[PDB]
Amino acid sequence: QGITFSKNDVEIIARETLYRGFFSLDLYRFRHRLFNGGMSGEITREIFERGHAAVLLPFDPVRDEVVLVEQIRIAAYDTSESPWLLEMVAGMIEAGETVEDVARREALEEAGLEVGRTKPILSYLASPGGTSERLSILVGEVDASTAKGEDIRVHVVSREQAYQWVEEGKIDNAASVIALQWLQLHYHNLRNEWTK
Amino acid sequence: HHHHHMSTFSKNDVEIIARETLYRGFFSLDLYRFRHRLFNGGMSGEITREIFERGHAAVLLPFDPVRDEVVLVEQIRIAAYDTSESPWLLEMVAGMIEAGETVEDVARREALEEAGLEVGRTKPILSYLASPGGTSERLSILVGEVDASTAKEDIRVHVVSREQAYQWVEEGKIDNAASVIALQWLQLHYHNLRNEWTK
Repeated sequence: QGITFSKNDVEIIARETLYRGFFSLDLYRFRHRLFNGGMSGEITREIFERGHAAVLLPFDPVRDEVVLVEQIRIAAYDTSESPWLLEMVAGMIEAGETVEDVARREALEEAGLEVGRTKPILSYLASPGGTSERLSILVGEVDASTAKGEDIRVHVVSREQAYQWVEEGKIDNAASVIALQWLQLHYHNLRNEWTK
Repeated sequence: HHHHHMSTFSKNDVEIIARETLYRGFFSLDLYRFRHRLFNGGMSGEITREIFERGHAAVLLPFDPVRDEVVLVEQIRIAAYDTSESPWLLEMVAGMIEAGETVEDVARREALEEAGLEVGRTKPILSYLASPGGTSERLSILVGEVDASTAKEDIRVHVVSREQAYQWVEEGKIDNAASVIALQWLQLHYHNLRNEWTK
């Protein structure tokens, strides 16, 4: 048995833009139903609004390799030894675009990769206590030997080593962790489905 | 070309020029202004990024290894509203870390306050950056040994089999990063973890 309430059980009174620049910081003001019946008082939350993203895990099922992109993410600085991260191909979704369209485009522009078949992995909320951001991950069939290079470096690594880097903390951004854990759970069936 | 790993930079390669306050309230928004070294040599032009600063978090996956059960907590996360069927989410126990606190002390406190759980042994799962393009937030996940029989801000406690919780990840019913990461880890490690904590 899962969630109890739906959108009909929340009242969003107003949304105040506290800051607008490249992105926005909004104040949500809302009331919601309580598990023991009744309505909450008025609540406020400061939510970072940056739109939503498409993520592609480029996987070569023949070679059992993945393609990773390395670039600086300055927000990693305070809690990481280096702010250069190994990540999945990703891009923000603009109005009217699909996840698959963005995923395929960025794989070509960021890593020089033609993608064959795709499959959905998962769609997740990055940090629902402070941002609306949702990221939708696909796995994409690639020939990793064709991988080819904001300032990005393209890496080709075995699935085994990439997953080991998740275990060791060398890969530690949510999208990459989720994608590579999924691959560790599904690569046997995937390699069969895509080499059959 | 690409770098095949069968064939780098440090903080010294970053010039943080300024961190400019854009907003200070419950949380803070800062403008990072910086230059960084380029893979082909030299320094970038000036780059600016709007970064949401909300501190860092401890996350606990409460796992009953005798029963093969996990404890979830349900509560509203209004930020989920615009892209979700419901803003009420099934999540891991979690809380923000204050200065001088350990990850594990926050995890234990929240488990006890949030779901009435005493925690026994613990193991780190992993520590991840939620969304490094827009926030500094790091969350450190532990798995904690619990008696799922003792499980009892408006929060509801669910106790489900591990297999059910993982199936809900597959289905999209659990779809917040902390819980997806923790439950995929558990699906990869449960056989050895159960053997270790029932030895």
